[PDB]
Amino acid sequence: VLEGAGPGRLHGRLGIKPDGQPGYTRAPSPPTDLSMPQALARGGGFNLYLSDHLELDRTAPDARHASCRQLHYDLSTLPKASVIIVFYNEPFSTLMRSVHSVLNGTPPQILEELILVDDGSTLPYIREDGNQQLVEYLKLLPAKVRLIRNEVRKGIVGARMKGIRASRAPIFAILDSHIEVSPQWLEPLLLRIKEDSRRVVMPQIDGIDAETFKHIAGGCKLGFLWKLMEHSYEGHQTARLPPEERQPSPTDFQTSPAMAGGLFAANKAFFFDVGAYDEDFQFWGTENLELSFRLWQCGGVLECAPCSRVYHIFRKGGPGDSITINKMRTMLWMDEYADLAWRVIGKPRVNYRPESLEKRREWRKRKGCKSFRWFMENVFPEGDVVTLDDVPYLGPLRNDKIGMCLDNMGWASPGHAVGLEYCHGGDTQTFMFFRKVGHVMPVNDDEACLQPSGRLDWCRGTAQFWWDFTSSGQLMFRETKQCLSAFGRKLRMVECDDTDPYQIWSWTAYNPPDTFTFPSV
Ligand SMILES: O=c1ccn([C@@H]2O[C@H](COP(=O)(O)OP(=O)(O)O)[C@@H](O)[C@H]2O)c(=O)[nH]1
Ligand SMILES: [Mn+2]
Repeated sequence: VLEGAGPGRLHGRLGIKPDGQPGYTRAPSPPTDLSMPQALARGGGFNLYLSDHLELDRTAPDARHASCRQLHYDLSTLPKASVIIVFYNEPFSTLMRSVHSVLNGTPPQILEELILVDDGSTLPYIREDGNQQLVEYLKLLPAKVRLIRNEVRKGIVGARMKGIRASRAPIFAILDSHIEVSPQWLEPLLLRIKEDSRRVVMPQIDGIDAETFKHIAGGCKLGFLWKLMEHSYEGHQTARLPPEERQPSPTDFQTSPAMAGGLFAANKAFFFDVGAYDEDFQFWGTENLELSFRLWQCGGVLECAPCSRVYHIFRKGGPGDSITINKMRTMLWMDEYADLAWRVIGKPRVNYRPESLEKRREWRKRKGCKSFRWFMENVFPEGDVVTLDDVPYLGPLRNDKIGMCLDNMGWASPGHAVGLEYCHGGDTQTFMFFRKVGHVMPVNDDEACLQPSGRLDWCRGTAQFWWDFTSSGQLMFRETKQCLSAFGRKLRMVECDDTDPYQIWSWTAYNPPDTFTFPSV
């Protein structure tokens, strides 16, 4: 039951005790002699001295465009929804604030429940063998709110699964454990899925500083890099969209090849029929790109909602064998393109659970999921590699005259010079070519682009990174029409003369198979 309800306290006044004083004892203002690096250290990314001093009913600004406030929903016609917050060792202030923001900002008749999932927390206030601070504080919240636990820590997929299974409503929404909503955040999501159950709709994300906690606005279309992480459409990538979509209205829903994180809503039935999540994914990793490829390919639709805004606390501080498994398993959905991605993350040989993954290959064909080439040709044709014929060359860039190859000289990360070293055949000495934008990059970072300076730097789809690889073997920078020379084991730009053997290179052609055979375990 809701006691004292009203605008901004849609579920009533939360956290009050029998005697009327609040059930949370807020903290004093952070000390004046307060070293920010130590505070983010002891807070796991946040300034917890401040969060503990801020109110759990903190009032946030409306990050929604003005046109979003001019819409009217009918809360009787909308399907109830289960919000699912999953947390591992989230502090009390941030966690309880996220919950307050949801209950205060979600009409109760469209919020079936609010499920808090303990993914094996090891803190006294969240542990069943300790303070019991969380358990006792929950008794001061609506009945909608129920806690459930994982015996041990199962990770992102494992805990969202425990949470989604427990839901009751037709629709479930997933929220982080360190967030604040803007008003009317859930109404747009319910309305969009009511009209088509196949749609997974995600809110657009604003920020909360992890040092000052100032609210900050934020950015819909998202692609992916061949290192297998989401990547917001670069400027030259929106320029390929149709004109009618290059600059979309701030109230319209627009699609997205990928989802950035795990803040989305979906119909529980459709979600379970479209594959749900790969429960052999380990801890935190590439689940976002494997749920995104699978959704689109198996008759789904992914779009963001500019009228559905949620604030998130991006951190400023703090396994490894897990992120490479999640990536190999994501390649199932990439078909022949998995060769390229496999090479970019370093030809990794791991135990990707080949048994369960073959039962995901069976499931994939039983549903008749569309190919990854379908994906690239119809969902992400703005990308730079829509077919593997767009990667004409992958291998060493060798200069026969001096008998040396290029070398990232250690790392592929942007911002450091390239060198000429004796050829040894390792990935450090392998480079790829993207022809749609003329990018000479190290195979291990498709965000790193060679420049006439001889230095790698961040890739931009522009003329300052465009290279032509001529048929004589030259690396001609398009804007100056000068060619690259290895003279004196130094890299300088010179006049183009196909008779100059110091500027003529050899680059391995890239003709991968039509099917990718996974690397043995
Ligand atoms: O084992 C885990 C890993 C993550 N999460 C939650 O999943 C969400 C996304 O993870 P997080 O934001 O911590 O990842 P990050 O971006 O910090 O690496 C957050 O609400 C986490 O608390 C969780 O409950 N258990
Ligand atoms: Mn987060």
